[PDB]
Amino acid sequence: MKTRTEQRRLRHKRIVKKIRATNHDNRVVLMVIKSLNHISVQAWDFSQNIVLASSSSLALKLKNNAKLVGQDIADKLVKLKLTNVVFDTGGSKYHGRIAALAEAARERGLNF
Amino acid sequence: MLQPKRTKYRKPHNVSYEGKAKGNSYVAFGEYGLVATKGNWIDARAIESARIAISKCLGKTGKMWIRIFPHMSKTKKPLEVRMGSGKGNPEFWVAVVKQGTVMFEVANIPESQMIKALTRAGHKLPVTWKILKREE
Amino acid sequence: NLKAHYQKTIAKELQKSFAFSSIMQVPRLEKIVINMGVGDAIRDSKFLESALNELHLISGQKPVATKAKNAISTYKLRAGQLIGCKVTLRGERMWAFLEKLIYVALPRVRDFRGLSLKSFDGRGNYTIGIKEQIIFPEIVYDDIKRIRGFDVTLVTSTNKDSEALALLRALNLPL
Amino acid sequence: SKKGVGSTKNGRDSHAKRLGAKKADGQMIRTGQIIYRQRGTRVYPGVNVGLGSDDTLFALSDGLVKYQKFGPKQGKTRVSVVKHKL
Amino acid sequence: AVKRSTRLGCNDCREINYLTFKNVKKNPEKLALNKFCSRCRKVVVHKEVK
RNA sequence: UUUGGUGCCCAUGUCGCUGUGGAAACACCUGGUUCCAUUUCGAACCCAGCAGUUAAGCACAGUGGAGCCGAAUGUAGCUGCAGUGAGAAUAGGAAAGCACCAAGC
RNA sequence: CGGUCGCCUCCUAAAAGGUAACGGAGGCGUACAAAGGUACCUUCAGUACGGUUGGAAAUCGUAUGUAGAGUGUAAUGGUGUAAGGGUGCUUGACUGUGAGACAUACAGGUCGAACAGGUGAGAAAUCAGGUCAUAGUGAUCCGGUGGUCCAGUAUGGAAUGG
RNA sequence: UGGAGGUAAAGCUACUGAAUGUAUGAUGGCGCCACCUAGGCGUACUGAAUACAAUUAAACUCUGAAUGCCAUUUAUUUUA
Ligand SMILES: [Mg+2]
Ligand SMILES: [Mg+2]
Ligand SMILES: [Mg+2]
Ligand SMILES: [Mg+2]
Ligand SMILES: [Mg+2]
Ligand SMILES: [Zn+2]
Repeated sequence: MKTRTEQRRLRHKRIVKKIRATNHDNRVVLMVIKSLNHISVQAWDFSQNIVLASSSSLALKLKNNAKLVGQDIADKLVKLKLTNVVFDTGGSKYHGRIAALAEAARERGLNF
Repeated sequence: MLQPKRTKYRKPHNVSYEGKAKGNSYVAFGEYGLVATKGNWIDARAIESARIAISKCLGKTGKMWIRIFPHMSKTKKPLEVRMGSGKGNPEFWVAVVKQGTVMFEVANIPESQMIKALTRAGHKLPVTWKILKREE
Repeated sequence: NLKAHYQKTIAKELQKSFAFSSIMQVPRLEKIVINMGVGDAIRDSKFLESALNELHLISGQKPVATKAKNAISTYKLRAGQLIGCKVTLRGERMWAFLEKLIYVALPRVRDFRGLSLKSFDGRGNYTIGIKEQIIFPEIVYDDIKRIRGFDVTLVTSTNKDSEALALLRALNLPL
Repeated sequence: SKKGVGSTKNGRDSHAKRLGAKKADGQMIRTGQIIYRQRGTRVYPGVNVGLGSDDTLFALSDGLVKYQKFGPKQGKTRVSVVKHKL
Repeated sequence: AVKRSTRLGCNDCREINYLTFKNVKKNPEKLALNKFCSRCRKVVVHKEVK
């Protein structure tokens, strides 16, 4: 019935609804999007609905064990001195590639 | 006798007819219709008398459409009883008729015969009747 | 495997039969389900275990039993009391358990002459009913005190039923 | 003489809890005040407002209070609190 | 009325701390939870008391 | 500027019908041996690979079919016979719109 | 004589809130160790075509539909990716408190940010002080039961009280 | 000046009950023949479902005012 992508968008809507209702501090949310070919990340600063930084395989990288999209975004955010975020798995599951991204993000000066 | 087969709530609020005929303003099925110039309550018995008058004088050629219907019930406390201590049982059903509702209407029979049929009808109803014709 | 014959010939065959020029506009057979409807478990005749075991025997899929989603007082089945059983088998199992019917089972039926003239849904599905499970080879004579049949379906990835005709004809089914 | 009646069977009712709106627009409120009392969410909690398990709309920070329209046919009502120029 | 309530007491110090409700007619088992005990200052197993 | 992602908006955003395109991307797809998983199953979740695909999803052009929206006049109610003004009905609109980010431009 | 005597929901109740009558309809004197709390996944009933036992109606797959389904229960309100259905883990169905409000004659009732202790779920943010909300209950006195960094009619205890 | 609301009014293929007609006519009942069961024939009638036209409602609502209300702005007044 569903198209495996509208369904993922729906799970993401669920997650963003919980976040937008619960986030009492102004913590910047860290959205990760998982595609069959590779992966991308962007850090939506809510309460203004603009984007602060981003990363992807298309930073001259290969096809996503590519946790490198974690070290660079960690660097970009810590240059903005926020370092207190909340993670967002899109519609994915906190496992496999997403986990390898999140752990790399944590171990370079983030707090989430 | 016209009567709803079964109603939800047996004892409702009385509906004041002091208005200008929400709905049924104009004749809609026949060439001539009977209009009211003073709103009132006409029960099922009066609708029956009017219907049988129109049918008796109509002959076996034409058609009569009744527009109103005794949707609303009505109560009547039994006699020689003090007031209070409940609400009396429902007795008779009545169709609310606002001022200017085309309630009866006839078709397919000469002009003068229809006018006479309507006059023979409106003398059973309490409402001060009037004759209207279909527009075009 | 029957899948071998399909991926060897059928794609080209049905690609040329209908002017498509898209290698996978050809219909693809997607899943097969098996249901029996073990309703003789009013409360507990054998509590469905015989059905589960035999359906496990016929197919490599582990059987699963469905719970009633309704309440019926006409029988002793209301708001629970799982009845029946269900297999949804695919992969190599889908292609193989299919031919294992058509090449083993249907010649062993009481009378296998013809069907499928009117059994299509009209949206690309098909069904087969069997009146007794004793006919199939993956079973011994011993069974439940009653012998029941099967309900199997063929659902493909096309909605126009004539395409299902074409696919099942290309796969040599008894029409 | 007298007459026979009785058994009304409909002389009962309940206390009317005073559910409704307590802070209209424009009001300066402090955290903890209840804005709206209701049975079921006739008003949704927006931003800087919380919902107490009595489905009670109550504030969480200082600021002006605003009602708003949203929903599939612009028929649902949100309530929210805006911080001052801090 | 129906006296359906019951009382939980800690086992180490045997006070009668907690109060709750349990319907005997269905689950005859004696409740054994583990909750905060003010005397013991920690989460201790509480079991039912008459 | 076009493609993809996504938040805000809640149908003038839909539902559908006819065609056009897929370098980069988005999906399909190919396998399931690994982390992980099905009330059972690599359907799905999750991995690791891009031979083939514009079929389907996605986008783009046209579509006034249903659904949706709906002006003015006039009227009903109102509140001290003038201002207030709906509902229903109608002409008619309508094939969405607002931002930020990555690419080649 | 009869009926009623507290509490809960709708209408009457006149588009804030309130608002009487022997006015119109109906319910309660609870239920659940999961129907609580949390993470994760999933989202109608019905109808039509198609299928052995199998029938109007069990189940099976397919589409269609925009809620007529579900929501422990009365009615109302709210809720279709939810507050509904399934699963794993637990017991926050915590202790000590409480700024600020609601509605109130008094008594009482209701909501609750935030703080300390020590926990559960979870990668984490977060959530959790009983359930989707609204009833589900009864003062004081007297006496009993369990604990005690209280007193103990001169003193030490005890009885008796707190 | 902004806002909660669901009344008056209006409306009912926008649901719930009630409910008028014309067209299509199912469910059936009167007969009716075969056949002893699976069934056919036209139905003066009850009307499933739908279309078209037209209706009613304190406990009906896709819609919906004015007055009144709450708070706030500005002017003036009162120390209640
Ligand atoms: Mg729950
Ligand atoms: Mg509950
Ligand atoms: Mg409850
Ligand atoms: Mg002494
Ligand atoms: Mg009215
Ligand atoms: Zn203890």
